Amino acid sequence: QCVKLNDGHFMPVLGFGTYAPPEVPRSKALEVTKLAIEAGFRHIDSAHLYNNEEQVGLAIRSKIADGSVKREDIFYTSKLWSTFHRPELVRPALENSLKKAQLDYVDLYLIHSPMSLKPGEELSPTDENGKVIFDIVDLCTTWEAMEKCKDAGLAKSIGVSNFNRRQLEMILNKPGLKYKPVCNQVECHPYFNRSKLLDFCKSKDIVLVAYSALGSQRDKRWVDPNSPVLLEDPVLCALAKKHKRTPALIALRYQLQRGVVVLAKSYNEQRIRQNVQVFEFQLTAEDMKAIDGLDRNLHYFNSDSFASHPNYPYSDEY
Ligand SMILES: NC(=O)c1ccc[n+]([C@@H]2O[C@H](COP(=O)([O-])OP(=O)(O)OC[C@H]3O[C@@H](n4cnc5c(N)ncnc54)[C@H](OP(=O)(O)O)[C@@H]3O)[C@@H](O)[C@H]2O)c1
Ligand SMILES: C[C@]12CC/C(=N/O)C=C1CC[C@@H]1[C@@H]2CC[C@@]2(C)[C@H]1CC[C@@]2(O)Cc1ccccn1
Ligand code: NA
Ligand code: NA
Ligand code: NA
Ligand code: NA
Ligand code: NA
Repeated sequence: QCVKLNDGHFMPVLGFGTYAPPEVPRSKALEVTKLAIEAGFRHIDSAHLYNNEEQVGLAIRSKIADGSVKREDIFYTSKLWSTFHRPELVRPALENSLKKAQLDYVDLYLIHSPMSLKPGEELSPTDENGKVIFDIVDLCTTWEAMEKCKDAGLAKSIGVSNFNRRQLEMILNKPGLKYKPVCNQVECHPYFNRSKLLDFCKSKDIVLVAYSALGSQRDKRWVDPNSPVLLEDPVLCALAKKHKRTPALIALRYQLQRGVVVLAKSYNEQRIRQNVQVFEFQLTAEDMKAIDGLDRNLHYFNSDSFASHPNYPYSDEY
């Protein structure tokens, strides 16, 4: 179950989310990425920022060498981190990810975020008060360096993440554009369903890829503990009982039926195997309408640090 991207490549519509907080041992990413592949995940979502490409790569190499899958059956995503937006930094950043993952190419390379940061050793470069230092980079120059990565065969497809409509339009209207972004990977779940941005992406043949589709890991440093807990939503819970599924499976199936490509992070063997059950059942039109009604424009991730960035994607909300 794949979608045709606007460059003619194919993306599986269910993806495995590999981010775990830093407190989780790096060994787990190797263990659960192999379990995800065993359960039937073929789209694997990673990034420089996640500090796991060595382990995710090794799980992929392992399941190819064990005869479970071939390289072409796996759809591997990496992401260019915000310290590597300056165009001369882009290709060495991809080559560094390919070296860590020990893959020859990624299926998909994203601009992780439009919010450029100062280059350096540090992935979060901070001043004396822990205030992050921003960089002013025309992301069209970043996009041209991504396009060269595709021409070099190092990335099959290129796309973006955390972009709003205005920032997508900046790439779509770039003079001499060669490659449209195949996708925009954004926060998307029933409390933030991104219906308008979804329609916009559909009209431009850009796939919306949902992250935090199960309501995020609710890490204290990023997510207000007072925020409503998606998987305890009474409507999701009532729909789970109706279908004899789980709230997680309702939330994933919602995304599939609205033409969204959905990620699902789990480090738990039972839940990893449960999540592939999304292909096994259907929501009614009335079920879809009830989930649509849960929308509240709630982004789980907040940063007053990034709120002030010129490229803050939520920047003109109020
Ligand atoms: N582009 C970006 O800026 C960005 C940002 C954030 C994330 N991402 C990507 O998107 C992925 C997923 O988003 P996320 O990390 O926020 O997590 P998520 O997919 O919203 O999942 C949140 C939590 O749901 C639990 N869960 C999973 N399956 C379940 C099931 N069947 N029943 C009950 N609970 C279940 C997991 O806990 P257990 O592990 O205990 O099962 C997980 O911690 C990330 O891993 C990452 O790859 C991208
Ligand atoms: C650390 C983090 C939260 C936990 C997690 N769970 O899977 C995964 C990640 C990795 C990506 C991070 C994210 C936090 C927010 C980051 C840093 C983002 C990238 C770019 C972004 O600035 C996007 C943004 C969004 C909302 C408000 C302000 N900024
Ligand atoms: Na991410
Ligand atoms: Na515009
Ligand atoms: Na929050
Ligand atoms: Na906002
Ligand atoms: Na404002």
